[PDB]
Amino acid sequence: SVHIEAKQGEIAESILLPGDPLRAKYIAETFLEDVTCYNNVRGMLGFTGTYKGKRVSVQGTGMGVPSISIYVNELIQSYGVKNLIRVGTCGAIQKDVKVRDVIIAMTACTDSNMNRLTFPGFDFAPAANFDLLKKAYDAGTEKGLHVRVGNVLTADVFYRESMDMVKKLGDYGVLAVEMETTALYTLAAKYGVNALSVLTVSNHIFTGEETTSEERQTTFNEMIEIALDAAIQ
Amino acid sequence: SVHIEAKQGEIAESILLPGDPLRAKYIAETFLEDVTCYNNVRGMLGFTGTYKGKRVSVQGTGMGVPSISIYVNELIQSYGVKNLIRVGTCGAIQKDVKVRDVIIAMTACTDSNMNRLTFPGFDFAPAANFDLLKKAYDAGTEKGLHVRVGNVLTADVFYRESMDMVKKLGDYGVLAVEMETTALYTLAAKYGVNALSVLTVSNHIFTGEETTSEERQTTFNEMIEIALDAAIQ
Amino acid sequence: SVHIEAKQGEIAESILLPGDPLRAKYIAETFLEDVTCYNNVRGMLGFTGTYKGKRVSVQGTGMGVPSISIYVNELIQSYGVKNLIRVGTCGAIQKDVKVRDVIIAMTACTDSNMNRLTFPGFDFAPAANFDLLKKAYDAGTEKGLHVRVGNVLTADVFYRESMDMVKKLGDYGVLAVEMETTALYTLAAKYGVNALSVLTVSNHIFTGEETTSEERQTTFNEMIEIALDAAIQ
Amino acid sequence: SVHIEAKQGEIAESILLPGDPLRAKYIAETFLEDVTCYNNVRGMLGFTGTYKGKRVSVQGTGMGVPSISIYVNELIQSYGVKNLIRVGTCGAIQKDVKVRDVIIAMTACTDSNMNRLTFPGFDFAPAANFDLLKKAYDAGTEKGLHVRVGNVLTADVFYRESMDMVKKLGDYGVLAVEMETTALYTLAAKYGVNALSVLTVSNHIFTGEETTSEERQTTFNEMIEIALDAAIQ
Amino acid sequence: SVHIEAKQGEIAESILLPGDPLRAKYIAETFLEDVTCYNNVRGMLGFTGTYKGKRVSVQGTGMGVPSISIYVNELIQSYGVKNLIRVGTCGAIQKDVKVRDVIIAMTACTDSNMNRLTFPGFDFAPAANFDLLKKAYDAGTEKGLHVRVGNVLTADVFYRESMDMVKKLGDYGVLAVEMETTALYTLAAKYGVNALSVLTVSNHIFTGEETTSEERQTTFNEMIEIALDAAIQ
Amino acid sequence: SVHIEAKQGEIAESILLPGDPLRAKYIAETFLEDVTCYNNVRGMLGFTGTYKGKRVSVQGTGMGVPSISIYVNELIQSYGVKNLIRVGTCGAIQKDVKVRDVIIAMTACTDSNMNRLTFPGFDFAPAANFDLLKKAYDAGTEKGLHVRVGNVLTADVFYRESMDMVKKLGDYGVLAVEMETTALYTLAAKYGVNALSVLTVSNHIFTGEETTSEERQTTFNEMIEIALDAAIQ
Ligand SMILES: Nc1ncnc2c1ncn2[C@@H]1O[C@H](CO)[C@@H](O)[C@H]1O
Ligand SMILES: Nc1ncnc2c1ncn2[C@@H]1O[C@H](CO)[C@@H](O)[C@H]1O
Ligand SMILES: Nc1ncnc2c1ncn2[C@@H]1O[C@H](CO)[C@@H](O)[C@H]1O
Ligand SMILES: Nc1ncnc2c1ncn2[C@@H]1O[C@H](CO)[C@@H](O)[C@H]1O
Ligand SMILES: Nc1ncnc2c1ncn2[C@@H]1O[C@H](CO)[C@@H](O)[C@H]1O
Ligand SMILES: Nc1ncnc2c1ncn2[C@@H]1O[C@H](CO)[C@@H](O)[C@H]1O
Repeated sequence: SVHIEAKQGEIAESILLPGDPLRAKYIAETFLEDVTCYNNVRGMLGFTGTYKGKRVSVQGTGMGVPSISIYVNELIQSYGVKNLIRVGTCGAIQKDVKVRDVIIAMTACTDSNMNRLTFPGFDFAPAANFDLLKKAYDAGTEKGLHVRVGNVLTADVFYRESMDMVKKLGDYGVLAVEMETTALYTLAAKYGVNALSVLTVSNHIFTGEETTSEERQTTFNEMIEIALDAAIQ
Repeated sequence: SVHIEAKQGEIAESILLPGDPLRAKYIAETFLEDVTCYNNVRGMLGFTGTYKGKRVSVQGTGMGVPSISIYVNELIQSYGVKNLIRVGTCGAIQKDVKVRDVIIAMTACTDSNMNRLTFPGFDFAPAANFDLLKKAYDAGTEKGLHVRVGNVLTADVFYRESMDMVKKLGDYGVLAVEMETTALYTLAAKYGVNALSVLTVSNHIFTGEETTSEERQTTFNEMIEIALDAAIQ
Repeated sequence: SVHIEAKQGEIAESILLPGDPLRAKYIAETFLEDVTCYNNVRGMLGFTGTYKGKRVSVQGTGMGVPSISIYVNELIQSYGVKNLIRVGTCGAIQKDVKVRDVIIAMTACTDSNMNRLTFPGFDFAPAANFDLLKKAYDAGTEKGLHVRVGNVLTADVFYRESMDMVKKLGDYGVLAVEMETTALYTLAAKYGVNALSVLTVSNHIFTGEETTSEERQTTFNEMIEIALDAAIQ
Repeated sequence: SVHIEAKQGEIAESILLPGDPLRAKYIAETFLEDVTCYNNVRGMLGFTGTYKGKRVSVQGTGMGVPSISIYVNELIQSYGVKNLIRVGTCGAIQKDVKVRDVIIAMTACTDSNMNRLTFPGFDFAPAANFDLLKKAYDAGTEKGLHVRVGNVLTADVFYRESMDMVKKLGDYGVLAVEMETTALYTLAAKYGVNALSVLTVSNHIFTGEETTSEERQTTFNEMIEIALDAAIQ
Repeated sequence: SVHIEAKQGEIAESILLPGDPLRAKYIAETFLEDVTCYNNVRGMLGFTGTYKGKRVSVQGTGMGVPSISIYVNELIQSYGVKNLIRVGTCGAIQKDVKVRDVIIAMTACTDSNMNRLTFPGFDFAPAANFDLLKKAYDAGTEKGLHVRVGNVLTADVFYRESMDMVKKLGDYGVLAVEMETTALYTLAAKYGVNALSVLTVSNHIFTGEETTSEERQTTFNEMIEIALDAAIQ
Repeated sequence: SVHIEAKQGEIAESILLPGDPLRAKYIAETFLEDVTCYNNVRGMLGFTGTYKGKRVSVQGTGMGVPSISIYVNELIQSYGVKNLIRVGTCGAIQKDVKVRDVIIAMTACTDSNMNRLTFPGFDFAPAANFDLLKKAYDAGTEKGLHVRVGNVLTADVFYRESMDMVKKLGDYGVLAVEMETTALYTLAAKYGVNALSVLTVSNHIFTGEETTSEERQTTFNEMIEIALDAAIQ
C-alpha cells in the first residue's frame, strides 16, 4: 500500500497497534517467535511472528488521528486485517485513575473534526467491539492488573493552551487522554472489523506524575500479554 | 421536585426508567410487591416496591432527551438515586438486528445539541457504567435472550425527512434508534452515578416490521427481569 | 398513528396542545361539551368535544421538542389537523415580565439542533401564523389579560448548569423560556398549516417566584378561553 | 459618529432606513418638509424633515448585515434613535407572494454568522417590535395594499451558487429574501428600542420577474406612507 | 448588471475597489485622464479613465462582505474584469503595526459564514494572487512606504461587544481589521481572476488613534499609485 | 522535551521539517557536514550539522496536524527554534499543477478542527512568513525550478470517502493536498517565529500519477537546496 511495503499475505489478520514503531520492535522481539519485519517505510516498523503458536502482527501507527487513520485504512483495505488492538499509553485526567492502571476504552470523545465531516450535525460515538473488550477485560482481570473500562478523550492537541475542557470531561467520567482511539474505532466499524484500545496510564495530566518505559515495563508487558491473548482467541 | 411529588425517601436508590408511564405501571404490577405510587404529576407515573425482597422503583420518563433529562436530574439531585436503568424500545437500523433482540447500549450517537453546548468543539461520547453493563449482559445471556451490546442513535426526531444519515450510521455499526440514552448516560456521568439502557427491538426502520406490546411481551418481560436482576446486585 | 390510537375523523381540525396530558383532561372537562377521549396511548390523553357549538380537540404533547414533534407530525399528517394552538406555561427571564402574564410567541429562539440539521449553515426563525396571532391578541386584549407578544426561548434543557446565556437572551428581549414552540412553529410551516403558542408565565427564573396550578387557575382559564376563541374563528 | 457627520440632535428619534441612499433622498424630497441633509459621509445620505408636522429622519444603510449594523449601532448609541423602520425591497421565494406585495417581517432567518457568534450553540430568532408591526399592518390594510406578515431570509449572498436552500426555506413558509433585517431587529432588541422592516416585493427569484423603481413607484410610495404613519404614532 | 448601469465594454479589465464611492471619485479625479462615470446606481460611483496611458477603472464597493460580493460578482461575471485591487483602510490590532503603514493582505481570517456555507466542515483560507502581490510589494518598497505583508481579519461586525477574539488574533500575527478581503479573494479564486487588497492603516483599535482622510492623504495617494502601478503591469 | 531527547543547545535555530524521519536522515547525510543525531525517540530522527558553514537542523515530524504540532511546540518552546521550514510532498488537485512542481504555501485551508477550537466562530487563515517565502521563491526561481506560490489543503484524512470537496477546493484555486501546514503556520504565528512550507508535488490525486523518491530525487534535492538557502539567510 502507499505507506506499507509488505506483500499481500505478509501481515496477519490479528494485529497490535502501538503508536511508537520502536515499541512495535520491542513487542516483536520480546513476545514473538519466527519474526520478520515487513515494513520500514517512514521508519514505521511492522512485524509478523508467532505467539503461543498463532500468527500475529505488530505495526506502529504514529501519533494522532490522521496518522493512525492512514495505517488502519491500509491494513484493513489492502491487507485484510480483521482484529486490531491498539496498545498504547495515556494520561490520566481523574485523581482516581492511577499511573500503571490499564484502561480499556469502551468509547472515545474527541476534539477531532473527522466524524463531524462524515456525519454533519451528529455526535458519532465510536464503540469498541464488545467481544474483544470482554476477552481483554477477562484476561486482564485474571492477570492481576488494575483494569478500568470506560471513556477516553482522543485529542488532536497534546499541548493545549487551556486544560479547562479536559478537566470538565474528567468531571463527566472521562478517564484519560490519548490521540488515536476515535479513528481506530470509527474505521473498524466502517469496514465491519473488530477493534479495541488497551492503554497503560503513563502520566497524570494535572499532578505532573510521569514515567519512563523502564518504570512501567512490567505493567506494560502484562498489558501486551492480555492484548495478544485476546487477539489469539 | 418540580415534576415529581414524592417525599424524600419514597424513591429507591435503584430505578428502572421506561419511556411510557403505563409501562411503569405494568412493571410495578407485574414484578413488584408492596407497591406504592409516589407520583402522578403530568401523568408520569412512578412506583416503589420490592423485587426478590429488595426495594426498587420505576419511573416513566416520557420521550426525548429533554423529557428524560428533567426526570433524571430530579431523581439524582433531589432523590439520591444511584443506579438508573432505562428499559425501553428501539428501532433496528441493520438487517442483522432482529425484532425481539435485546440491545444493551455501550454508548450512543446523537443529533441532539445537548453535549455540543456543554463541550463546545468536542464530540462527547456518553458511556454506560461497565459494571452494570456486565451484570445485565451476564444475566441476559443466562436468561436465554439474544443480547447485542453496541452503539445506538439517540434521535431528537422520530419523523425524519430523509433517513440517509440513519442508514449511514448503520453502515458504521450503529444498531438501533431510540430517543433517550445520550441524556441518561451523560447526566449519570456528570453526577457520578451508574446508568445503563437495556432496549427491546420493537420495529425495524427500513423493512417496516412492527410489533404491539402483546406481540413482544414475553421478550419484554424477560428483559425487565434482567434489568431488575442487575439493579438488585 | 404510531402514538395516537384515534380513528380517522375523531380528531377535530382545530386543536389545543397543552404539554401536560392532565391539563388536556382539565380543559376538556371544564370547557367542552359532548366530550370523548380518543387517546390514552402512553397516557398522553386526547379529547374531542364542542365549545360554543364548534368541534375542537385537546391533546397533550409531553415536554420538549422531540415529544411535541412526534404528536404534531401525527396530528398534521395522519389526522388532517389545520389549526394548532399550544397552551402552556413558561418561565420569565426579564424582570418586566410578570407571573400570570400571557405571552403570545411571535417566534422562538432555541438551543435545539433540530433546524440546524434541516438548514445547515442557517439560523431558521420559526414564525407564528399571523392571522391566529392577531385573533388571540385581540381576544386577550378584550378579555382584560396582560398580554405580551414577543420572542421566547425553546430550551432542550430545563436544568442548565449556567444560566448566563439565558440572561443574555433576556438582554436581547427574549421574554420567557419554554420547551416546545420551535417545533410546533417549524412543523406547521413545513406542512402549510396554522400554529400559535399562548403561554401563561408560571415562574420567574431568576427571582425564584413559582406558582401552583390553583394559584394561576383564573388566569389560565381566561387564557384557555382566548385560545379556544381564536380556534373557533 | 465614525460614519455619520451629524451633530447631536440633528437626527430625529424616528427614522426610516432604506438600503439605497438615493432612495433616502427621494423619500425626503417627496414626503418631507423643512428638510436638511445631515450626512454625506461615504455618500450615505441622511436627512431630517417633517411629515404631517412631526420630525422624522431617513438614512441610507447600504446593503448587507455588516453595513446596516454600522449605521444602526451609530444611530442608536450616538444619536439616541428610538424607532427604526427599514423600508426596502425583497425578492419573493414563494409563488403565492407577488411582485408589489408589501411584506412586514415578523422575524428573519439568516445565513449570517452574526448571531451564532453572540449566542454560541443557539438559534437566535430576531423579532419585530409588535406595537410597530401592528401599527404598520393596520395602516397598510387601511391604505388598500396587499400586506403579508411573516418570515423573511436575511441573506449574506445575493449571488448564491445553488438556490436549493432558499427553495427549501420557501417550503417552510419564508416569504422573500433581503439582506438587512436580522441585523436591524437584533440590534434594536439589544438596545431596547423599536424596529420593523416593511418591504416591497420587487422581483421573484425563481420566475425571473423584475421591476424598475418607476414600475413599482405607486406601491412604493404607499408603503413609505404607512412606514411614516406608523413612525409618527 | 443588477447594481451597475454600465454598458458592456465600459469597465476596464483592471479595476481598483475602494469601499467608499467618494474615494472612487477622488481617485478618478486625482489620478486618471479621459474619465467617464459609468455608474451611479445606489450612489455607488464607478469610473473609467487612463493612467500613464493605460485604461483602468475604479468602483466603490460599500462596506462588508455582502456588499463587496455583489459588486465583485457583477464585475467578473457581467463585465469581464480580470484584475481587481481593493484599496482601502484598516484598523491595526498589533502595537507594532502603525497608522499610515500599508498592509498587503496575503490572506484573511473572518467571522463571516460565507465560506463555511460553501465548504461545510472546512476552514477556507482565501489567498491573494501572488504575482499581483509581488508587483505591489516591489512597487511599494521602491516608493518608500512602510509595507507589511501578512494576515488580516475580515470582520462582519465593526462594533463588537468584546474585542477579546480580535486581541487573540493579534497574538497570532493578524495585522489589522477590515471588512471586505475574504470576499474579494474567494470570488476571484472561484472565477480564476486576480485579486489583491492594499490597505492603509487609518486607526489603531486598542490605542484609539484615528485619522481623517486629509491626515493620511500623502500616504494614501502613494498607496493608490502602487495599486495602479501593479494594475497596469 | 517529552518527544525529543536532545540537550539544550543541540538543535539549531533554523530547522527543516520533513514528514518522514528517513528523509531527515537523507537530508543530513546528503547536504550537511559535522552531523550529529540528537534524537531517536519514537524513531523520529533529528540531526544537526552545517551547510555552507552555517549550523542547521533537520527533524522528522510524522504525518498529520497532531503529530507535527507536538514536534513544533517542543522545538519552539523547549529548544528556541526561530525559523522552521517544512520540506515535504503533496498531491496536486488541479490539472495545471504538475508532478515535480515545487509549491510554496502562502496559506492553507483545512478540515482540521484545531483552529475552530482556538477561535470559535472564526475561520483562521494561517499565513507563511513573507520574508522566508520571498527568499525561497527567489532562490527557487534562480535554481530553475517550476515554483508555484499559493494555497494548499491541510487534510486530516488521507483516504477520504468522497473527493467532492477536494475537487471544489481545486475549483477555488487550491493547488495541492498535504497534512501539516496549517499546524506549522498557526503555531509559528502564535509564538512569533518564522515558518514556511516548501513542497514537491509527488502525485496527482485525480489522474493517479505517482512517483517514487528516486523518480523525483533531482527535483527534491534542488528543493532542499532552496529551503536550506532560505534558512541560512
Ligand atoms: N497526556 C497525554 N496527552 C495526549 N496523548 C498522550 C498522553 N499521554 C500519552 N499519550 C499518548 O502518547 C502519544 C503522545 O505522547 C500519543 O500517541 C497518545 O496516544
Ligand atoms: N424507530 C424508532 N425511532 C425512534 N425512537 C424509537 C423507535 N422505536 C422505538 N423508539 C422509542 O420509542 C419512543 C418513540 O416511539 C422513544 O421513547 C424511543 O426511545
Ligand atoms: N422555567 C422553565 N423552563 C423551561 N420550561 C418551562 C419553564 N417553566 C415552564 N416551562 C414549561 O413547562 C415544562 C417544563 O416544566 C415544559 O413543557 C415548558 O414548556
Ligand atoms: N432577490 C434578492 N436577493 C437579495 N436581496 C434583495 C433581493 N431583492 C431585493 N433585495 C434587497 O436589495 C438589495 C440587494 O439588491 C439588498 O439591500 C436587499 O435587501
Ligand atoms: N477598525 C476597523 N474595523 C473594521 N473595519 C475597518 C476599520 N478601520 C477601517 N475599516 C474599513 O473601513 C470600513 C469601516 O469603517 C470598512 O470598509 C473596513 O474595511
Ligand atoms: N495526496 C496526498 N494527500 C495527503 N497528503 C499527501 C498527499 N501526497 C503527499 N502527502 C504528504 O505525504 C504524507 C501522506 O502520505 C503527509 O505527510 C502529506 O503531507
